[PDB]
Amino acid sequence: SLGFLGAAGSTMGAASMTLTVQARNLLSTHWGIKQLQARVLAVEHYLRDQQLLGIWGCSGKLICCTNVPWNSSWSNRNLSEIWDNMTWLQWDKEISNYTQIIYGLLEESQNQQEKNEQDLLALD
Amino acid sequence: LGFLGAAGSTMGAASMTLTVQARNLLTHWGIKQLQARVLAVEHYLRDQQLLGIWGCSGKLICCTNVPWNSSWSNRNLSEIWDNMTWLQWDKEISNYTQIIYGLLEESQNQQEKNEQDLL
Amino acid sequence: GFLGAAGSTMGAASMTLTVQARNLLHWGIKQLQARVLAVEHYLRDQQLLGIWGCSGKLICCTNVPWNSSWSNRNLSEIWDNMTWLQWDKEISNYTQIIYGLLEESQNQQEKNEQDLLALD
Amino acid sequence: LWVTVYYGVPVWKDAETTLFCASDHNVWATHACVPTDPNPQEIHLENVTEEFNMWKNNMVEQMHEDIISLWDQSLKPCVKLTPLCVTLQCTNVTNNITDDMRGELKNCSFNMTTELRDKKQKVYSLFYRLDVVQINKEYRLINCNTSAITQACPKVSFEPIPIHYCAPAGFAILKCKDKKFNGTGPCPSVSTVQCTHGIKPVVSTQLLLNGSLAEEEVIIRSENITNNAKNILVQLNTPVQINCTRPNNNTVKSIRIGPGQAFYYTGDIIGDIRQAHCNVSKATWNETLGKVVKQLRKHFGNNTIIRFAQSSGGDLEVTTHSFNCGGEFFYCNTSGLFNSTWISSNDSITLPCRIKQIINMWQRIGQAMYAPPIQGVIRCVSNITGLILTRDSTTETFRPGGGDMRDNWRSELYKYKVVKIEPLGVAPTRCKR
Amino acid sequence: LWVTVYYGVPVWKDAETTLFCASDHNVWATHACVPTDPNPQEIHLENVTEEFNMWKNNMVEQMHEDIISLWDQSLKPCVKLTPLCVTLQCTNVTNNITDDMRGELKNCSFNMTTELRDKKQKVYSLFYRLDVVQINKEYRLINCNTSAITQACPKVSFEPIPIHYCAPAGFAILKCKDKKFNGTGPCPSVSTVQCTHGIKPVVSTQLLLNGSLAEEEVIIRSENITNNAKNILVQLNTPVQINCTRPNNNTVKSIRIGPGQAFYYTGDIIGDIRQAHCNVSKATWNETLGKVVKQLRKHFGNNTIIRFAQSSGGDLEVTTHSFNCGGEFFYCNTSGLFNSTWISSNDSITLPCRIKQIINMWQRIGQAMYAPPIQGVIRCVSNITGLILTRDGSTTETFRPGGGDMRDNWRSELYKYKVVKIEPLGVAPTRCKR
Amino acid sequence: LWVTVYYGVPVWKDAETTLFCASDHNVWATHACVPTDPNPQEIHLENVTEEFNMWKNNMVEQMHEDIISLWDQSLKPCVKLTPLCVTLQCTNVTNNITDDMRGELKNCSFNMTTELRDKKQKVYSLFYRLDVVQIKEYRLINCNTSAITQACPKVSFEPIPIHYCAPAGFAILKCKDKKFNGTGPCPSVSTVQCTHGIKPVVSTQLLLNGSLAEEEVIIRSENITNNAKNILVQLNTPVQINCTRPNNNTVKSIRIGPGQAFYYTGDIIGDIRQAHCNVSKATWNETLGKVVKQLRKHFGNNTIIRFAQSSGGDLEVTTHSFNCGGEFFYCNTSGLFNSTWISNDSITLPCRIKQIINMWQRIGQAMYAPPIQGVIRCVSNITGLILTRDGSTTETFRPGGGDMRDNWRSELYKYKVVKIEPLGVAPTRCKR
Ligand SMILES: *[C@@H]1O[C@H](CO)[C@@H](O[C@@H]2O[C@H](CO)[C@@H](O)[C@H](O)[C@H]2NC(C)=O)[C@H](O)[C@H]1NC(C)=O
Ligand SMILES: *[C@@H]1O[C@H](CO)[C@@H](O[C@@H]2O[C@H](CO)[C@@H](O)[C@H](O)[C@H]2NC(C)=O)[C@H](O)[C@H]1NC(C)=O
Ligand SMILES: *[C@@H]1O[C@H](CO)[C@@H](O[C@@H]2O[C@H](CO)[C@@H](O)[C@H](O)[C@H]2NC(C)=O)[C@H](O)[C@H]1NC(C)=O
Ligand SMILES: *[C@@H]1O[C@H](CO)[C@@H](O[C@@H]2O[C@H](CO)[C@@H](O)[C@H](O)[C@H]2NC(C)=O)[C@H](O)[C@H]1NC(C)=O
Ligand SMILES: *[C@@H]1O[C@H](CO)[C@@H](O[C@@H]2O[C@H](CO)[C@@H](O)[C@H](O)[C@H]2NC(C)=O)[C@H](O)[C@H]1NC(C)=O
Ligand SMILES: *[C@@H]1O[C@H](CO)[C@@H](O[C@@H]2O[C@H](CO)[C@@H](O)[C@H](O)[C@H]2NC(C)=O)[C@H](O)[C@H]1NC(C)=O
Ligand SMILES: *[C@@H]1O[C@H](CO)[C@@H](O[C@@H]2O[C@H](CO)[C@@H](O)[C@H](O)[C@H]2NC(C)=O)[C@H](O)[C@H]1NC(C)=O
Ligand SMILES: *[C@@H]1O[C@H](CO)[C@@H](O[C@@H]2O[C@H](CO)[C@@H](O)[C@H](O)[C@H]2NC(C)=O)[C@H](O)[C@H]1NC(C)=O
Ligand SMILES: *[C@@H]1O[C@H](CO)[C@@H](O[C@@H]2O[C@H](CO)[C@@H](O)[C@H](O)[C@H]2NC(C)=O)[C@H](O)[C@H]1NC(C)=O
Ligand SMILES: *[C@@H]1O[C@H](CO)[C@@H](O)[C@H](O)[C@H]1NC(C)=O
Ligand SMILES: *[C@@H]1O[C@H](CO)[C@@H](O)[C@H](O)[C@H]1NC(C)=O
Ligand SMILES: *[C@@H]1O[C@H](CO)[C@@H](O)[C@H](O)[C@H]1NC(C)=O
Ligand SMILES: *[C@@H]1O[C@H](CO)[C@@H](O)[C@H](O)[C@H]1NC(C)=O
Ligand SMILES: *[C@@H]1O[C@H](CO)[C@@H](O)[C@H](O)[C@H]1NC(C)=O
Ligand SMILES: *[C@@H]1O[C@H](CO)[C@@H](O)[C@H](O)[C@H]1NC(C)=O
Ligand SMILES: *[C@@H]1O[C@H](CO)[C@@H](O)[C@H](O)[C@H]1NC(C)=O
Ligand SMILES: *[C@@H]1O[C@H](CO)[C@@H](O)[C@H](O)[C@H]1NC(C)=O
Ligand SMILES: *[C@@H]1O[C@H](CO)[C@@H](O)[C@H](O)[C@H]1NC(C)=O
Repeated sequence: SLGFLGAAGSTMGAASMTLTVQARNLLSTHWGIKQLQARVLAVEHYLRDQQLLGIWGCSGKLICCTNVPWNSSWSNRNLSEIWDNMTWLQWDKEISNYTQIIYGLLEESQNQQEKNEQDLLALD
Repeated sequence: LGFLGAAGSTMGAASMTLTVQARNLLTHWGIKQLQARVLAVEHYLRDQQLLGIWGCSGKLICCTNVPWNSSWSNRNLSEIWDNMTWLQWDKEISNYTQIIYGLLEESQNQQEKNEQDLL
Repeated sequence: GFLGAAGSTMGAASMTLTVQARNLLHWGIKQLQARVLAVEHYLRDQQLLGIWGCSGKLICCTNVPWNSSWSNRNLSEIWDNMTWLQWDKEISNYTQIIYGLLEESQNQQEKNEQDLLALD
Repeated sequence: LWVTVYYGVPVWKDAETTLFCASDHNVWATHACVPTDPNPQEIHLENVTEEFNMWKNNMVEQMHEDIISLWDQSLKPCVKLTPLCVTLQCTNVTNNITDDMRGELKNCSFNMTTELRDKKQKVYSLFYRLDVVQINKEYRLINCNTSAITQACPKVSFEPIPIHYCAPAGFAILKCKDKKFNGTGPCPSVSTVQCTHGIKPVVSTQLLLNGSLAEEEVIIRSENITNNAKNILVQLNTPVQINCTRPNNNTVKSIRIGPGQAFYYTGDIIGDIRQAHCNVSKATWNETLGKVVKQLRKHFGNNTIIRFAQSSGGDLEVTTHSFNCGGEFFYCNTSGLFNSTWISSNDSITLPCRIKQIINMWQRIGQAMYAPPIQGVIRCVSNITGLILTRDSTTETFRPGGGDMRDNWRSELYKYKVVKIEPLGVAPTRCKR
Repeated sequence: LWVTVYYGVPVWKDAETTLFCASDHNVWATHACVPTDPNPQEIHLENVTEEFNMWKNNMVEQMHEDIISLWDQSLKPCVKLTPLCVTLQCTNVTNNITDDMRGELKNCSFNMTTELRDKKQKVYSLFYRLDVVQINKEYRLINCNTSAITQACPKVSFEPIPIHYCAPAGFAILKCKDKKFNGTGPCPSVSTVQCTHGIKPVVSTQLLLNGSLAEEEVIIRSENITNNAKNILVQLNTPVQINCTRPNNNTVKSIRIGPGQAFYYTGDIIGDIRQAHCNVSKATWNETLGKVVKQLRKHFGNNTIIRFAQSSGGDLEVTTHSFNCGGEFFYCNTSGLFNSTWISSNDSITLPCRIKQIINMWQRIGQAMYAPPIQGVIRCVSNITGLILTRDGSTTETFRPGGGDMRDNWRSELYKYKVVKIEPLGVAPTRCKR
Repeated sequence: LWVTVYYGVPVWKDAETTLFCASDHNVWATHACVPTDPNPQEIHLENVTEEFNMWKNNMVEQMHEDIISLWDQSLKPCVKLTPLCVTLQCTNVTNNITDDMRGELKNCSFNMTTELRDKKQKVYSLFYRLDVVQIKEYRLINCNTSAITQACPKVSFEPIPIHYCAPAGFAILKCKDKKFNGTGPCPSVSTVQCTHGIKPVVSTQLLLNGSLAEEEVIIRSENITNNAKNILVQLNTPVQINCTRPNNNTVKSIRIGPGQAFYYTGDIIGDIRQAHCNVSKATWNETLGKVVKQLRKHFGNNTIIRFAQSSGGDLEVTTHSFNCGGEFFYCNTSGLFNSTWISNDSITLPCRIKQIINMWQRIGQAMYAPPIQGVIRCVSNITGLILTRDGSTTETFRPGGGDMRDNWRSELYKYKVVKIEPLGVAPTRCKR
């Protein structure tokens, strides 16, 4: 088995098997007051990630599929290359400037999905 | 558009703007900033915990089995979603929202019991 | 009385789980330490349950089998004549083991679901 | 029909919380307010009317406390002046007085300790008579029987720095821009902003200097205009320029009293000893005051006789216009501004000013500050942006003066209130689990 | 079977965390604590016997440490007596003496500072002997070679205010409600609260005042009852009424020391000069001991013979009854309370008592506080709710008053509490699968 | 393809965060830092090359600030010596002239109050020339600046390894590259939560009691071609240094106030001796040759490398200094930089004692270091050097004046702080 960041250097595909170790380690004399602030910051970072998963409807999951298609304008690469040659450190760099576009799309998609469910449920 | 862009608009219009509204949540004088940060967290978690209790966590909207009571208020849906804003609505329901919250907890408890009988 | 169930009569107590959870969450520094501690523990546990694929769910079943090394008990009194306390006293150090298995199982389950949807 | 849950609902409630300080060294220390401002813009809320009881906005109390906290923290590390409470030998400065400051300054001699305990030094210095009290030529400083005394650090300028205040997460600031609105009721034009505009920590009495100007017209604000005991707040739309100077060219001298601890004091005046004073344009003041009266007629009848007069009493800090000019404190007598009845141009109005060096700011006791002297001469140009006045039969008498600094803060903080975001709520619909 | 999980399960583990105060001008910053819950709840814990150990209870340690810290915060921000540490030129006060007061009150002159540092004030005041030591005529304050003395801040109250404590959420306070629980062990009748009953920070020794009473009978609690190095804690069922006084009509005087500061000096006495003393009911005290002795016999295992003797340590803080009456400090001679043996009107014993003005809380080093004098006549009353007694190293054992650790006053009131953390997660075998 | 979000993604962003203190009676209040894990996990990472720039490492700044704060906290509750700023009558101590006593140790007497405001005592004490100036009338140098405080006699000054830990959500990266110069990319990396302990050893000119280079001497600099930068040289071998103050000091103590006392040297037992440090000459000369061999790898092996002393500055700049046992020693380095390198062996360095301490290159503070009773013996390791390059065909190097941040920067060259970002996105075959 691997330690917490032992996934580094693995391919993006291989790294999908280390999602549990990465996620389970989140959140893991007045001059010491910074220690209180540090614990608080760890909490804030954690909660921000949880809210994002919430707004996209991906809460409680390590992986989540969508109803939003991928745009080649963000990145045009072979699927095989993405999962087998690229690692996550390299990959993130290729799509850094599209992060907010993607997030906006994911949230709006979820917003519409929930409304559609409510109407269907109301009908039957 | 924007944070509170729908404030003053109808409940219907505002029902689709829940996103941006939610997105805006979360040297001894310095204790103030620490405290402010902590409090923001406390308020956030109280809401998440309650939604958790009711089985509504993770979503902007949630459906229940609790019926609406005309004894609380009696306004038509044609008036509630179209001619009413959330600010005014919130005022109208301030007398009984807490009753509703208790009822929602009871309904979720029955559902979990029912799930347990099958499980 | 959020702890009205004493750990006794655990069977019946399984329906009070909701209730117990209801109160979750120089004096100035002490209050800060006290409140942040409540937050840390709350999140610690919610995080752990969430990684096992359950969230807001008081009781959930999974795809991990039960081992005889964990329990060779009668299995006939656990709700009616076994306290959650006494059982826990007799946890026999499998807490971490079980938790790891729960994560492994879920990891594979999520992957399987993703692959099925990919097949679509 | 079923009660369903909606989260992220755009509603709010009044709430008590503090505000992040962002500034963009000094007494309002930079390291105390590191945050700057990206300058995000606010959002207008269409169809929202908000009741702002501005008189009750507690953030004014917070400002009061924060400014004093910054004030005191910055003075804490400075050299203390305890050794100065000795018997002084004082006579008058009489040789170079221009027929005004008649015994205004004293020429004092005293036995001061020096850096080594075994050595003493004789010190000669000038004092304003306002800071020196006769013991029975035996004198003591006025604070020696009531408070501690600290020398302000020469590196702190005390020039007011505009601080915006920002809401914490989960909170927002409602800003109402409705024109010609007094600010206590259901103000119909509100936008939501995370931060207020910046307000300078100007300290003053009588007049309100360097604040926000009224849009369109002079406006009079009050909590209860009927009660003459409530202070009357007047906001001008057009500022009145005031030029305040100290004509005396001062020598600054220093000694070392303690272990590496210097003291700064007034030496001889180089030129003529002339009295400090402030000027305003004569017509501008008269036009401005008439405009105020026009507004009084909105609260008082058309034939009410409006009489302006100088304050009837109180100490110097109450009856004169007390302010910080270059670090020294001026006490200007506004009797030339308030001495008229309003029932139906290359010149000026000059007010005489007194100067004090021992400062007791915030009307507190047990603590005092010593303002080290300014080398050379002093010149300040300020904007009169408002007036704080009290009221005392077919006539009404108006006499200038206000209370503590909360009056100043309160007016600048107008148009804003702080509320908590309340995102959770329920409403009926057709969807049933 | 399969493994399933649960959240919100009613189980717990011992844990140590901090306590949060709740309180309802004073010296405990009571106004800095949250208001108390006017309507708290507790639950009987059904079918649980748990264990408590009052000698291992961190709650005791914390309340003790917190009062030390709090005391300093309350006392720190006021004027010192540094300029007052001068040679005193002393004679005895012999003007209005009962002859029990000989040498107790002294009259001394000295040269102290004023608002103007170049001027000095020749003043005089009165002293109580206990705080003054001869230099050789020439005297100094006892603490002049030991510690700085702070003048107690003048608008304070030292009358104990009960402070309630709350667990942080996720934790709970377990209370022992089992009558006649003697510590260190099983308690079959317990209840759980989020916030407990307040405890007054009473500081005294060899007599415990205004605490709790035993529900039915006197109980003795001791970490080791046969350890000759240990004390015993006595919880009485019957409070003993005690009446203490400073039978002198005092005046006070205030003279400036510096720039807005003054010292409160002793002034003089109106009427004559008299000794402080304390009264108790005689039979009540005798019956109280008979009950204590009965409990000790239970521990001995027979109707054995014991003696009650005098404390002998060379320290007022060890042998006298240390008591704060209003704002003044009593060091009473308790010898008339423990002068008997036990073998198988109510005119009081009027214990004579000495008054000290400069004190040293918790017997720590480098600190001291001066208690300003109080004008008028002082009278106070209290309920003796318990005792701290100890034992010596034959067939007859001797018991004596004792215990110099104020922490044990805290321990006694806290004898019934324990803190645990709640453990809401667990697993079980089941017939259910995903 | 479809957008897929992953949580638990192993990716990094460089970060500037606060540091957490962990440890295992002294000036650093180490008892206040939570105990460490004796066996932290170290995770070796494969196929990662990471840029570590020690000159941009903000952990150095945090150590600087925390160490200063601890230093001040240590002294804040200690007794003030303000009453000593009196005039003194002083003559030289000439009782035992061994020719070490070149006017350095003086016998001073003064009038000081004590216990009661009504009384004075005459105090006879010894002072070092470095801290005393003429007004037979003399004053203490510290009376120039703010009041002098006596250090507390029971608080030790021996450096204790301190572990710096990242907060949760963050980690500390370390590289294992040998011959790593602290500025380039380093391909062999691992992750730890906490650093190894680093002792807060304080010294100038010479870097004492740190880690060693692996195999070969490493020369680290921000700009190697500049003559306005310090050069930090890490040795791959220690050299032992034996320091002594061979005078048996009798320490006297007097009350000065309300439970307050002053500690000072009274009598001297034995003849007057000069303090000094001994380093092996042969060991040192080989060590220097190694350094020279490395300098030539940056500057060419067709030049000449000369060593000389620094020039200009105060005692704290021109001499070597260190604390040992609470005493502050200043040592001459002439024997260390008197050579030219062209393509019972021992060096004795004279040393002196200072009483008034002003460290951190600050002013407006002053501390008095009371003396050690008897004789102090001290042993230290040289683990590195601070070099200064000068501005035709040959060049000279001199010892640097020093900056305390360099000591920490050197030990921390191996570490970097990184933020872990568990969320990320990639395209997939899966849709819902
Ligand atoms: C780092 O790079 C090495 C290549 O040098 C990778 O090693 C290969 O891993 C595959 C399995 O994924 C094996 O089948 C090959 O035989 C390995 N190659 C060699 C030369 O042994 C390695 O997986 C990469 N990443 C990590 C995290 O180790
Ligand atoms: C504020 O209120 C006005 C009406 O008082 C809104 O203007 C109407 O908006 C609706 C929704 O688009 C239109 O159907 C109407 O035709 C508009 N005017 C009318 C009354 O015919 C305005 O949009 C509101 N602004 C918000 C969002 O607060
Ligand atoms: C300093 O000048 C003042 C002002 O002239 C002197 O006080 C006045 O003395 C005259 C008599 O010569 C009185 O009629 C005035 O009423 C006094 N004025 C006030 C305000 O009391 C003062 O005596 C001079 N002092 C010294 C030391 O020269
Ligand atoms: C400030 O403006 C408000 C209106 O926004 C005035 O309030 C009204 O005052 C009248 C009396 O003249 C009352 O009968 C109304 O009921 C008040 N209405 C509201 C909404 O408060 C207020 O008096 C003005 N203040 C001053 C000092 O003039
Ligand atoms: C400011 O100047 C006015 C004069 O314009 C002073 O008014 C005095 O008022 C008293 C009554 O209280 C009269 O007896 C005096 O005759 C008035 N003085 C003059 C010169 O006419 C007022 O006292 C001055 N105030 C301050 C603070 O200096
Ligand atoms: C106050 O008077 C002094 C002289 O006593 C002025 O000092 C002059 O400063 C200028 C430079 O600014 C020099 O060139 C002069 O030689 C100085 N002496 C004289 C006599 O001018 C000082 O500038 C004056 N201050 C003010 C504000 O006028
Ligand atoms: C002042 O009081 C002291 C006691 O506080 C007197 O000294 C003692 O007096 C008693 C008799 O009352 C003797 O038995 C002791 O032996 C005395 N003590 C010592 C050390 O000798 C003292 O005599 C009184 N002085 C005056 C002038 O009244
Ligand atoms: C005390 O020591 C000082 C310093 O060594 C002596 O001062 C030196 O005296 C010689 C003459 O004997 C001069 O040539 C040096 O230049 C002086 N050096 C300094 C730094 O001043 C002093 O003479 C000695 N005094 C006694 C009485 O021995
Ligand atoms: C430390 O090593 C690094 C890595 O080699 C040096 O950085 C560069 O290295 C490349 C070759 O790997 C050279 O072409 C560059 O000129 C180097 N400089 C820079 C700024 O990138 C780095 O210069 C070395 N530093 C020292 C102190 O020798
Ligand atoms: C982001 O923009 C910069 C130019 O500012 C460009 O160099 C970089 O490659 C872009 N990154 C991505 C992922 O598009
Ligand atoms: C315990 O196990 C035995 C079989 O070994 C069974 O007969 C008995 O009924 C079980 N106990 C209970 C309570 O069912
Ligand atoms: C002050 O003295 C100067 C000469 O030193 C003289 O020119 C000037 O007129 C004097 N002014 C007054 C007001 O006496
Ligand atoms: C200073 O003190 C001396 C006495 O030593 C006194 O004669 C003189 O008048 C004093 N001088 C001053 C200016 O106070
Ligand atoms: C134990 O549980 C039973 C329920 O079966 C209850 O009747 C009984 O009172 C409990 N015992 C207590 C109160 O300790
Ligand atoms: C108390 O003082 C009065 C005089 O005021 C005197 O008559 C009386 O005898 C004194 N009492 C004693 C005990 O000396
Ligand atoms: C006060 O000072 C004088 C000298 O001025 C001295 O004679 C007297 O004894 C002092 N007073 C006391 C009580 O020591
Ligand atoms: C040095 O000190 C010793 C100690 O007794 C003494 O015998 C000797 O004479 C001294 N010599 C000098 C240098 O004066
Ligand atoms: C102490 O003070 C007296 C004052 O007469 C002076 O003569 C003596 O030299 C001083 N002594 C010292 C050691 O400073």
